[PDB]
Amino acid sequence: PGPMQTLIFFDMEATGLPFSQPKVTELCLLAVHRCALESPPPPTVPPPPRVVDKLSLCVAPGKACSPAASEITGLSTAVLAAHGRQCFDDNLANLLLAFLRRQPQPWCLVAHNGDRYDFPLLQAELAMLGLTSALDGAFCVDSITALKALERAKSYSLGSIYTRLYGQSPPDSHTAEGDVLALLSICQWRPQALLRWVDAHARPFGTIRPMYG
Amino acid sequence: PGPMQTLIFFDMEATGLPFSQPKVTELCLLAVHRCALESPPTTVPPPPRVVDKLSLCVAPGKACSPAASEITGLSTAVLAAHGRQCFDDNLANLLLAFLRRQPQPWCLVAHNGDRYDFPLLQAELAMLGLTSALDGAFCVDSITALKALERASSYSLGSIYTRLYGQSPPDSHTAEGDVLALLSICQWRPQALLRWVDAHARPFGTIRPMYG
DNA sequence: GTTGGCCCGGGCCATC
DNA sequence: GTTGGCCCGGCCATC
Repeated sequence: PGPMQTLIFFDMEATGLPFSQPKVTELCLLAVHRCALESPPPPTVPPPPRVVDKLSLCVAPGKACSPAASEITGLSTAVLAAHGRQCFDDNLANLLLAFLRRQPQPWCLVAHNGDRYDFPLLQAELAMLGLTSALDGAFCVDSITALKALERAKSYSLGSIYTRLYGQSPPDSHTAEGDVLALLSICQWRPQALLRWVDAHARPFGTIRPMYG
Repeated sequence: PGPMQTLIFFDMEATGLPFSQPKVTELCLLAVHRCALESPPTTVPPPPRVVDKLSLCVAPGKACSPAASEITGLSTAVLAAHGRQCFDDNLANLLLAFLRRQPQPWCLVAHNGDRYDFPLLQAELAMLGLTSALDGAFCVDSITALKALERASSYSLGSIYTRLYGQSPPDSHTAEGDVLALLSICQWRPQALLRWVDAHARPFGTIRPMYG
């Protein structure tokens, strides 16, 4: 496995915490080519690359959001149904894959605390559709682990890292797209160091076990 | 047809003006359920909380004209540096699957769409042999719409935006920036726009391709 | 850097 | 509203 050709920054919102077997309510993928981070007065926050692919979607979960999640995310099952949202079905999996197929391979998903939430949860959704092997060619990285390594070479939530790095809070927190753009900014802090950490720790996604599947 | 259930605001960037047989370099679709326009929430309007957004860069067959690169900040060598792929079958299936997530009838909204975004998109699909893919959708030129809304009450995207809101829109001359600025404008009188679009939603299949 | 509809033959303008 | 893991018995971190 060589250098990752595309970094796909990734975040989801869901009906609750892992023990509740949550269902996806919102997702965002932002695919960035390696050269945007290998060869990017100066601003405090790095400007996102001009050439990006972005996909943001709301998802009808099969059940009610927990009250705490509705409060944090601004999404509820009833409102999603009012906007006619469809559930996490086969067409959505085909959509995700068609988006990824626009990106040079190898792919590396990047998600904040991904190993405990975003990655198992996506794998659960795909597993329930029998598409457990649809992302087997992909790689993934947890940006909390990466940022710990980069910083040491204290809270590590997305908000705390952003503010510690950039001295201000990111806009539109606790949305899938807002948290993805914030994550992009954090990873653009020392982009070279991050690319070398990703290349050395890119984990096959097929080894991510479903959260509840 | 009845009430359009989904307005998909739409902009593309490309290599040049219509005379040069331009090729798409960037596109953005932003689908908004009509209920986000009929009963909005409680000075630019905030976008709806619930939206679907697709934004992509495309490798064109040819070079970008010098002015188009200046305006858009895209060039054909740079798109190749980012390993962008051409307008192909997969991309056509991408757009169709994204539209499948939206309730029908669909209506595309595009600024000066009757003369650029719509025929350019139709031409790309026609070179792929896919000239009937998006024909179940409707389309509406927001210049025609906004002219009538101010009539009963320059028409470039920037001039409209500054007239209603007073400041310049951010990220102008990108596909997403243009779409987001278009959304904000269409949220000025969302009630009257919905009635307008419903009264003048035109089948996408009545649009002839820009070339080929 | 254009030119095909829109305003009101022809000049203006809007997409990139 | 917190489980399950980590930074080095406490206390986060994704919703």
